[PDB]
Amino acid sequence: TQRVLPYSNGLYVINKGDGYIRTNDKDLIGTLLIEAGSSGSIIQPRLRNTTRPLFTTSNDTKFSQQYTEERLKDAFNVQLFNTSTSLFKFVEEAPSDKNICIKAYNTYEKYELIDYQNGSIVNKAEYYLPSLGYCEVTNAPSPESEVVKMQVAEDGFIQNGPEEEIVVGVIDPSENIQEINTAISDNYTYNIPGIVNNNPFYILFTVNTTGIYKINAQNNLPSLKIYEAIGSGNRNFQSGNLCDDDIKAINYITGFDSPNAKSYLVVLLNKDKNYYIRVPQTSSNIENQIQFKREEGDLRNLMNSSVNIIDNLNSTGAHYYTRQSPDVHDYISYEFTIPGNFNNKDTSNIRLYTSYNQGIGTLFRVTETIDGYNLINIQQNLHLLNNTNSIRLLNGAIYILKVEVTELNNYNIRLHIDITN
Amino acid sequence: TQRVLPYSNGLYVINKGDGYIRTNDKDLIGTLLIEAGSSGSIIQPRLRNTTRPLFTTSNDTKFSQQYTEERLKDAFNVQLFNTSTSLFKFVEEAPSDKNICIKAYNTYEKYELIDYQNGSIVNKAEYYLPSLGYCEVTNAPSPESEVVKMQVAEDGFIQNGPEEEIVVGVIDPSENIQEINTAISDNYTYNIPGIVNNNPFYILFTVNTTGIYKINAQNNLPSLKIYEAIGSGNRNFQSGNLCDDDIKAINYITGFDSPNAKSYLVVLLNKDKNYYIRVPQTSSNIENQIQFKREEGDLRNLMNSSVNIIDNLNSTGAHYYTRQSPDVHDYISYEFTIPGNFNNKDTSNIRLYTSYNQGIGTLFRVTETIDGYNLINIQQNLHLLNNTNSIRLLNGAIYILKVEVTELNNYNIRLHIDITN
Amino acid sequence: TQRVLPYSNGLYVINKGDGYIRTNDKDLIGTLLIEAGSSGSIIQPRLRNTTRPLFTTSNDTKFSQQYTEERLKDAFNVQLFNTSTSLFKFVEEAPSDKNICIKAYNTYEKYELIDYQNGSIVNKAEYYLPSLGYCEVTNAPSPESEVVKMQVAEDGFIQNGPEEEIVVGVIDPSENIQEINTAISDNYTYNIPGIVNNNPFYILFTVNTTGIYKINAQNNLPSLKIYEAIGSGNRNFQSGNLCDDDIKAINYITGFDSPNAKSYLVVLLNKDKNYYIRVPQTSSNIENQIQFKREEGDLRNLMNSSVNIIDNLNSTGAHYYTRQSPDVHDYISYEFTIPGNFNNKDTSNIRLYTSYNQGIGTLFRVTETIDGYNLINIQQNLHLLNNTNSIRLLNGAIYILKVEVTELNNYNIRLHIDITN
Amino acid sequence: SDTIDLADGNYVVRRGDGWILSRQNQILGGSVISNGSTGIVGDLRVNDNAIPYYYPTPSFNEEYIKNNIQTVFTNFTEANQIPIGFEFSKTAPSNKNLYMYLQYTYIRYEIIKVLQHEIIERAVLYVPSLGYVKSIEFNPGEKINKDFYFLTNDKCILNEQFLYKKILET
Amino acid sequence: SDTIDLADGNYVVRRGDGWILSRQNQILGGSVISNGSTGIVGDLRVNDNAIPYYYPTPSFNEEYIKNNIQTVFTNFTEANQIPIGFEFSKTAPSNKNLYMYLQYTYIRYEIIKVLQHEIIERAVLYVPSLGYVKSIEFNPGEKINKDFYFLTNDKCILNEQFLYKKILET
Amino acid sequence: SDTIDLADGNYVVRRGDGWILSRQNQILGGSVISNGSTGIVGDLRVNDNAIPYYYPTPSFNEEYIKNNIQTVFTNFTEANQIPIGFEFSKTAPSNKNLYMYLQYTYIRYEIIKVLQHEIIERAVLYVPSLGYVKSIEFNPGEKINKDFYFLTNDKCILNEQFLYKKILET
Ligand SMILES: [Cl-]
Ligand SMILES: [Cl-]
Ligand SMILES: [Cl-]
Repeated sequence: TQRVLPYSNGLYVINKGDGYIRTNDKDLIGTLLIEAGSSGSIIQPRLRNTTRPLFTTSNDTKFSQQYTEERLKDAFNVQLFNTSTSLFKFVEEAPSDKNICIKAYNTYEKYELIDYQNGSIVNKAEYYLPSLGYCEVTNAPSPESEVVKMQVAEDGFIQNGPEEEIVVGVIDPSENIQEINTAISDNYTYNIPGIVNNNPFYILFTVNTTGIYKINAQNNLPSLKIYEAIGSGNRNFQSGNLCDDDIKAINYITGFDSPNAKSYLVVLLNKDKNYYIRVPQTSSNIENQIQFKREEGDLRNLMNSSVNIIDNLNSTGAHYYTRQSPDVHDYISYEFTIPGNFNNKDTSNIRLYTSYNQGIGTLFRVTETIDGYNLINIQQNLHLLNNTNSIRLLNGAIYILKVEVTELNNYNIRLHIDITN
Repeated sequence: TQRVLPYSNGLYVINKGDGYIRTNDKDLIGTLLIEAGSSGSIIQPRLRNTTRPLFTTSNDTKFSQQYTEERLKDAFNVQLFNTSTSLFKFVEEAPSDKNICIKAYNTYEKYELIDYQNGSIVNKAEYYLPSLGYCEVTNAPSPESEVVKMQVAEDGFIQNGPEEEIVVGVIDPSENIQEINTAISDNYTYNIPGIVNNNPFYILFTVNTTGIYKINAQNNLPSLKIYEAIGSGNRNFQSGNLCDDDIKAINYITGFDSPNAKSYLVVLLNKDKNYYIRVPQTSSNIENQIQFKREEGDLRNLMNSSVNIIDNLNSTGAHYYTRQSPDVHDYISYEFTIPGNFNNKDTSNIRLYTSYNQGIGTLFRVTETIDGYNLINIQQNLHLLNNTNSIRLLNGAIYILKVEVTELNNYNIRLHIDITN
Repeated sequence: TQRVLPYSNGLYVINKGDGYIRTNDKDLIGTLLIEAGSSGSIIQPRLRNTTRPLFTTSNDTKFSQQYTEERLKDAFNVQLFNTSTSLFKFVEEAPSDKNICIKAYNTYEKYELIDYQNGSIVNKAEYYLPSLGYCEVTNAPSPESEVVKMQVAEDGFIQNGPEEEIVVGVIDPSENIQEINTAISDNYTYNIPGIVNNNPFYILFTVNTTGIYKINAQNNLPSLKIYEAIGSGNRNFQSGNLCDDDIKAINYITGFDSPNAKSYLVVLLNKDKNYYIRVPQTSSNIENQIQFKREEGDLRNLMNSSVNIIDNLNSTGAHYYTRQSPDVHDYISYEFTIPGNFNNKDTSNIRLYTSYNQGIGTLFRVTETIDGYNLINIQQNLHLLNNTNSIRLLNGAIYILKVEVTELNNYNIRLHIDITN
Repeated sequence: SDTIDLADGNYVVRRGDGWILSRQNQILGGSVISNGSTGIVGDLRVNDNAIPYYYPTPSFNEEYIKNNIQTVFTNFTEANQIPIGFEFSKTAPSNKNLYMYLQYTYIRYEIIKVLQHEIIERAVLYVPSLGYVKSIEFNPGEKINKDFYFLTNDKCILNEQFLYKKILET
Repeated sequence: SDTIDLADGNYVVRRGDGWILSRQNQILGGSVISNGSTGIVGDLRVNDNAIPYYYPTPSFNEEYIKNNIQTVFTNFTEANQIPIGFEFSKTAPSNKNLYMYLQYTYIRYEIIKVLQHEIIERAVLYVPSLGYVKSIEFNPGEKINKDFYFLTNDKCILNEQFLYKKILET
Repeated sequence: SDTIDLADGNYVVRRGDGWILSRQNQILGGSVISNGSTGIVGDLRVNDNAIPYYYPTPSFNEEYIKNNIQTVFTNFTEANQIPIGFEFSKTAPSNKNLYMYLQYTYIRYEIIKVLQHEIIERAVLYVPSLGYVKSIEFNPGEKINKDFYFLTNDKCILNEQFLYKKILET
């Protein structure tokens, strides 16, 4: 009954909430018995600034305490781990009727750092950052009830703060960040530099005018991924240039981890924002370029998604294509050519379906003119999961299927293209 | 019109209450004139920890300041004399009608240390421990009344806190504390060790089972005293053993200071408590033993008291016996033999009375069987003070008179045993 | 439309009020947005004692910062300029209805130091002493109105505290203070010592009995001025002696700055007060004495004023005499002799008037007896401003005109004495 | 008695917060407030008022007590280096006098040895926690109960607890 | 857009107090209070929480930003050496739980270059000011809006301002 | 006058708490609070604001004054080494402005010489005590009485006292 985590490969820092305390009163500050009419206070006055974070990791040699702290700083800008100047204090006035007890606890805000790779967690660490306390008030204990003995709880934490799950991607620090210093207009070609050979790397860029862009490597290999720098563009600014604010907190937009899959990105980019492209490890010594192109015509209909180029569709029968599934409400697209000679008459029956995830598809006929690519919407509201409906398409013609995921049942999405005639 | 202090010889620390201030504004912190509607506060924030105790003594060379402090620590566990981390602060909101004044004073908690010996104080010291203040509020002074001149008061103190007299006996530190490491069951014989020759010393012991015990030295000489260690047995514990918590605060139970008086102790001892026997200075070089015996029979009726053995009753006429009087509701007992041959017929008229203190007596006939001592109650509710009633008792027979003091008019109690025939 | 400042030549420190802040938020501490029901506080806890006074001067080489500070200490006893142990804190509880903002500012108390000489300011400095803050509360800002751009204000201050102008004269520190150590009774002659030759200097003295005194130099030259030491005589005291408390804060009473004008002072002096006479720079090497005389007769009618001796009135026609004008409700007097031989019959018409200031005059006939000077009131309620009324007075006779200023229109007062016959 | 439904062996036991100690009750002093005023007393737990009270036994010495308590329950050596404050406020009613006094509270821990459903040995540790004020309105010359001022035996002002973990051998 | 009715040249601009920064909102921690109690959180602006955030440009480096801001507006280098405190109080209603968390606020300053009624370059300085608390009452298991916890873009919790002075050449 | 029904000789006299000194009234500064807010000002008596003001005479020099005052009355040299705080709170009414200012108060002591029912010599000592705030609600441009701001002669804000002890010869 595990949630499918449709996260792109990478590092994530997750704020799992505030108000955590350990079991068996390890974080109890103490209890005040306050008599009726009176008041009492428990105070953390920071006469000393020292705090005590707690840390556990699955991998001391990558996710050390230092590294994790650097990640929490990348994600949320946390800078004080060992210290605090933030005071907290709890005050309780007992009612006129009855006596009152207040128990105060130290608390932690829990951060989880994960390395997520191909559908599972491969490195994990938990950093509990000292927080600003928990105060429970209760009626005065009566005599004596009686004392009933109790075994200690297992070691662990109990959350007393509100539910919270804030997921923030972070730049992998082992990878270089290259910059495109000029803001991108209608067209740009980025040559891949030998200073970052073979290793995956990031490209930081920004755009002159808000618009939809197509982005790809030569011959659409390798596949690329694109992220937005969270909170970028709110600050310094220079017309037609990139302003780098060293933001390492990233929101995944679209793109595949499998580098041998041909694809291109179609994405809406804001001029008041910075973006990172990640180019993966390529096992080839040939020169490559990243191409950027502003789209003014029908290709805009494909935002935001990666478009997989399907190449091996040259016989009749069954064909399937497996990719990481987008999350709910996100898109994946497929561009394919119906086998056979294009003679504008010869036709084939085509069945399009998924195996496990539900998705809404729209099918486009593609024709390239001298004015660019044209997309004719020929089929709307296709429900893909175990679809039995079929449609006759032209031999040798080119189609794009755009899929919106609506039910995420499997980490992968498997598109079937079954062709008969 | 002096109170009789029926204290056993020894040292006592007395808490005489809190809220003491010196005369002539020596401890005035200051006054705030607070206008109507407004509030004011006077604060002792312990930015410095220094405090100023006051001390006077009758005897610098025994009751020095150091010694007295050691006594206050023995009695009440006071450990900070020169310093304090305890904050105090007074707040006053003036009513909407009128202006208001608050005057704040430093205060002291007054401790008296006494050495009490044979019915009077022979050494005395007063230790005034810095306390947590006194705040008086008054209406605003009017113009101008007029100023009337006043001579200064004599030097001294005024108490502004509530009435208090808590008396706590303390172990004399010039005397050795020997220990009986095994808990006492039905019988035990403690040999008096040469490491503590001639000097008075204490014996710390505890008991296995709650019960009434008879305790005495060889031939009931010397007389002994017994104390309870206040708050003992609440903590560490080992089955069948003594656990010494170094408690020097002692509650006198019973026993005489006059060491040439033959006596034995009959006392209820709790298993969850520690006790101290004091054996006095003995002017004899002979070996002695303290004997402990659990009482299961009639001797239990004598708890808690010392039983004086009366030896010199061998003629008719008047006889008197002077001892320190127990306090109100406490007991003293006397075991005596009617002069003459026991022939079970020859009898004598006996008059029993006290001179100054009122006491209720009960008279027991004593017979020793092979099953122990038997006590037959032959006379109840004897009112001893100037008693004129007389009773016929058997010549040569043995009797125990148990006396409960009900009116304490004299430091001593004088029992008369007048015998005619 | 300038106020006439009728100040005597000298130095003055003026407290111009509290609650000053600079323009353009230079002294903004910050703003708290407090949600409804909740409270917020801004606190200056003096964890560091440092403060930042602001200072401007017209003359760095006389009115340096050090000198000015010494003056503020002379005037108001300010002693801490760079530091403060005085805490301030602002608290606001937002109502149940709406959110609330509090803005807190640092403030200054503004002091102006002036050197005032012959009717204008010749040196000026402004010392802004760090104060205890300003807190404005406002309703929560709504979205978004809209932001309207604004140019910055000129540099300067805005006062947020209440109106205040407290003017305090101070002793000029470049001048010696000589003392008359014996308290003055009916008569005293002070010889002017060579240790203070030629330079102006002060004489500090006090009086045995409250009374009206005439004070003058030999032949009424030079003219003198007298001041009261503010707050003198409230403290230490020795019968018949001066007690000097080093008070440099002075209240001008009367006397002229023009040293070649013949005059004498008639002044009410209190025995519980100290006074300073200033004797000016004299350009003569001859020996001089200050004379003090208790007045018991009619000369008392001239308090408090300087009496100008008019000497050059020996022909008929127009005559005028210019002096610094007293302030409103203060007095100036003139003693003059009608030209001609006194033969008790020959008479002259006399017109007395001022040019610009309104004043009420009373005219006295003066006769010297062997019992002293006698003053006969011969004219009351003279309105001097452009007076056209005239009176016949005796040739060779002596008169004193006492003038109370009631309308101050000019820094100078010009008395005209027009004589016809 | 000292009978307990547990197997044989040694145990750490947390007996709860809120314990106050005999004899010690007034040694910090108290305040007298009058006629509508408010008195506030507090303290600051650091260093040399946070030193704990050990009561060891032949089986259970001090280090054994410290190490077993700090493993299972709160590490008081680390915690008590960091100052924590606490305060109490009392308000005197009009035309009356109020006396209020302060004492420390402690967590009580125990190491017990159990043999045949019986506690045959017990070591105790008191770790300073926070504090507790008692107050009384009084008249001049009014006699006050000794019990208000002076505690004969340790007690818990809250409900006692018995939270246990069995200790396993080296 | 970035269009402004000003002449050509460079300007210092004070954009007002009350700015909070993206991502950073919960890094100081928060308090949970319950059932009638009052929670108070605060901080102390000195030294190393008063270090400002610079965002320079090719024309406007850090020293240019500091020197022009401190001339016209508040000298934050002098001011922030002297500790200033601030606190907020929240009271939990009966039988409810309240979570409150703290973040710093900043004055936002800008140096802008204007050419032909257009801002073509902008440098930014955030100077720490005071702080700001947000609170919410919550039930066990209740889902909370992400927005309550996490800020995507810098914003002003007060009204924004635009107070400008033209900078004149060396 | 200076007439007193006492025998001949020298006397220490305590003249009471609550004295304020001329000219000095506003030198600590004041606060302006507005529209429902509360202003709190205070100070801390230690070291160099607790240095007393001596006014000796030919008979009674400073050491004579100090030694006779400290013998009979409070030893201010010992007392004033230990910091004592005091605070005052004022609340501004709605839509009004309030100004509040602080000054120190002093105990006034005197050494007097009496001859034939007459004080012929008097030395004075002012020892810093606590403080005192005055407040006023004001409108913009409203003229304020000079007396509110500035004190011409020392006075006592409480009732004056005259508590005396005769000094006996060395
Ligand atoms: Cl699927
Ligand atoms: Cl008797
Ligand atoms: Cl005129």
